Amino acid sequence: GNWTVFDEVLDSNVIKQLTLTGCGAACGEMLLRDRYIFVTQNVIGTELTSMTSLANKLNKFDVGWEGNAVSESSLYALSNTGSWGAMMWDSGSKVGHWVLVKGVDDAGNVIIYDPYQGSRYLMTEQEFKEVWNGHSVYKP
Amino acid sequence: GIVFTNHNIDLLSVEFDEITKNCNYTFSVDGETAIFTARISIIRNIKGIKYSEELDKFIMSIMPLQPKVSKILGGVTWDCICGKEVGFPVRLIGK
Repeated sequence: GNWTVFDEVLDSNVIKQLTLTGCGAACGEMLLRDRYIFVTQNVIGTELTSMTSLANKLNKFDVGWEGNAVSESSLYALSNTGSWGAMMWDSGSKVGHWVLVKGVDDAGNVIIYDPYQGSRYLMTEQEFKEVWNGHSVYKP
Repeated sequence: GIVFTNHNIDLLSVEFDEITKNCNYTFSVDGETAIFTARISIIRNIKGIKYSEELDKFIMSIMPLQPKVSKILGGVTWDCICGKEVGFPVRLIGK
């Protein structure tokens, strides 16, 4: 979790993961919540780590979810669809970490809801693109 | 952290089908050849690659060795689709 963020605040509206692998399911719960679908991370499955398995599970409670490796250059097109999930994978880490990309602010920063501690923070677009490994869960 | 055994994994070829949007990737895994499939997905200007389930599993297993590995595979793929000459093999993972 060594990537650079600013304006971080604990935010009890962010769903906190219950286990190390739980960040995918926590993101999945928030992604569905934004679309008026209410399913707890335990029912989604706190073992789900790959984009394939996460999109597949969201499509058991909704329809139209994609789990794809996406180009850095599609950042703004992803956020135009609403919230989406991004797999963060920083240098030296042996695991990925799913975060919810809520949108981009007027200065172009990326707004992140992070289930690690249940916080909201911002990242520059450039720093976000470097840490995000391209793996993404989104609903065009 | 502990020691993750290192590997030489190269991308040997990218075969893209304009009709179906299917993509065949051939990797060398320390000399052993393997073919994986994906599908190219451009939706609402989002440039995506839908790995097969097995390709996603394979990529996830080597992300600990090279977290940029999908950026590499994706960069090569989009250049191939746009008709640029790409020199293969392209390193995915090296020791």
